[PDB]
Amino acid sequence: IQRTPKIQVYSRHPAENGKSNFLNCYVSGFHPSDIEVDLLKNGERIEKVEHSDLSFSKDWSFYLLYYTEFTPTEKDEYACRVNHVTLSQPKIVKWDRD
Amino acid sequence: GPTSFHVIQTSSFTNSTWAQTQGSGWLDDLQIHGWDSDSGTAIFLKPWSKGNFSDKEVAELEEIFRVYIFGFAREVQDFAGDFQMKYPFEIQGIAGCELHSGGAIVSFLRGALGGLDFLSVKNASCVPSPEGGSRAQKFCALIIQYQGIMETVRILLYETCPRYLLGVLNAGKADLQRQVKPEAWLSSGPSPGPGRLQLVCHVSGFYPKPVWVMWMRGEQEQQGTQLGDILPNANWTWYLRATLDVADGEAAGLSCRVKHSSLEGQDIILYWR
Ligand SMILES: *[C@@H]1O[C@H](CO)[C@@H](O[C@@H]2O[C@H](CO)[C@@H](O[C@@H]3O[C@H](CO)[C@@H](O)[C@H](O[C@H]4O[C@H](CO)[C@@H](O)[C@H](O)[C@@H]4O)[C@@H]3O)[C@H](O)[C@H]2NC(C)=O)[C@H](O)[C@H]1NC(C)=O
Ligand SMILES: *[C@@H]1O[C@H](CO)[C@@H](O[C@@H]2O[C@H](CO)[C@@H](O[C@@H]3O[C@H](CO)[C@@H](O)[C@H](O)[C@@H]3O)[C@H](O)[C@H]2NC(C)=O)[C@H](O)[C@H]1NC(C)=O
Ligand SMILES: *[C@@H]1O[C@H](CO)[C@@H](O)[C@H](O)[C@H]1NC(C)=O
Ligand SMILES: [Cl-]
Ligand code: NA
Ligand code: NA
Ligand code: NA
Repeated sequence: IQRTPKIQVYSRHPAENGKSNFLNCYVSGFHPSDIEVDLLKNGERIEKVEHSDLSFSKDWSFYLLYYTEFTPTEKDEYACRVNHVTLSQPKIVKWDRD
Repeated sequence: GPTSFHVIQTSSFTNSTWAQTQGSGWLDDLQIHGWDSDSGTAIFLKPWSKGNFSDKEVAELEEIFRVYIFGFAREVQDFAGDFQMKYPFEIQGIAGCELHSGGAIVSFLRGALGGLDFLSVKNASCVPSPEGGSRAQKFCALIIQYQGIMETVRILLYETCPRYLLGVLNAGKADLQRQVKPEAWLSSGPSPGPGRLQLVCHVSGFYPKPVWVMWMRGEQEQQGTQLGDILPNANWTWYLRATLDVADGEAAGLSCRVKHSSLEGQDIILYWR
């Protein structure tokens, strides 16, 4: 019995180009615990990305928060890439702007 | 939920040669202890993470956990065969105590095997979970014989934990008892269909956790509001999105209203405009 990860991307503050910000990728509901998560700037892994120690929920499924400081640009696209045993191929979830 | 302190463990048993454990301690959702596996020492993430406990008691608790983690993997490797465990498998544990309305502090301990209920503690005895099967009943009838393990668990659950919880609740009141105002902003999502639109209200930075967000036509609660999950930021604040599937023109004079305990009765109201 495995549980595939739910993957939600969001910014701490509303997107203002030139203003510093924080991009978050919350991953949850997965079992077992081994997982690979990256943030992408125009398809490229971001280097210094913090993340939380492993935790899990009432139902024993695991969750992690990955985040990084950044400053969005009109040209820049951002996403979150997650690999997990239940994923036959890496899953990407983009950060939506208006 | 009720206020709670607890430590957790995740243990991965890959082959009989290899195992790995991760541990941490938590006030509800807020982590206050890490564990350096590679050096068998605790990590205190807040200045008040020791509670009102002395450096003597903290060092004692640290040594019990270090010995337990060291010992737990070895004892599982040892008993794997007699339990007929096939590698790889994994185990999780949570133990702690929670303060309940009415003053009574209730202690708990729960273990899982492969993400499935395996055992829990009640009346200071081992209680096999129906989902744990033959192995769970075998485990509880076995562990009950090791009275030193049972003694230490009994003391930590019922003596140490209630004291430590009150101690730490008070010790960290400056961080635990504060009001942080959210910012909120509107945006347009991916349209559900044609002519249709998805109105999006973001609410970010609030503390504590409870919050209320609804899409409003004046004083009318739009019952179609879909509430996302509350999601964490790094600085002990939260994030929440409320969306509404609406036809264009139907999104005329719609507002997003945010009630939160930090706003002093002044709800944030964002008109679609
Ligand atoms: C860390 O903090 C915890 C939590 O506060 C602390 O444990 C608590 O200590 C207080 C004393 O500081 C205890 O209060 C006493 O409890 C007894 C029986 O439970 C009562 O009978 C007492 O009432 C009399 O004494 C008071 C004077 O302190 C008078 O004001 C009162 O009117 C009565 O005459 C007294 O309230 C409390 O019960 C414990 N609670 C628990 C769950 O342990 C702990 O000692 C601190 N330090 C450490 C190292 O843990
Ligand atoms: C028992 O299980 C352990 C853990 O699964 C096995 O150790 C693993 O052995 C492989 C052998 O190559 C290691 O793979 C390498 O990992 C690095 C990353 O660290 C990667 O960049 C390489 O390309 C390569 O894939 C792996 O690291 C190692 N795991 C650990 C945790 O050390 C071990 O072989 C098993 N032994 C038996 C007898 O079953
Ligand atoms: C807990 O409940 C059991 C019920 O069978 C009782 O026999 C026991 O005395 C209680 N207290 C303990 C185990 O400390
Ligand atoms: Cl959300
Ligand atoms: Na840490
Ligand atoms: Na030690
Ligand atoms: Na953040």
